[PDB]
Amino acid sequence: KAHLEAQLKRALAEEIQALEDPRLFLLTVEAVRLSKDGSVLSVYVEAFREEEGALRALSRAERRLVAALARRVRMRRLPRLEFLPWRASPA
Repeated sequence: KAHLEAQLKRALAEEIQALEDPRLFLLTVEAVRLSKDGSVLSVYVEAFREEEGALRALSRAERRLVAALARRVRMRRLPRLEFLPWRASPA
């Protein structure tokens, strides 16, 4: 039932920017994977240009981002979130 990775992909995409960093621009969500126990999520973020602030700032802003997911999805237990470099998949 860890396909609500689909709901997190939908909702986390919109919450993006929140993130306003001119050196990285728009932060895109390429994919989301959620563990079988619905406890952890991995967010494969997509961007045109890497910037330090939008890398590490995503991890600093994780608690706030989870709070926004909570509100958007109305889950009892929001998965812990980690951000992974977009792609680096060919595009």
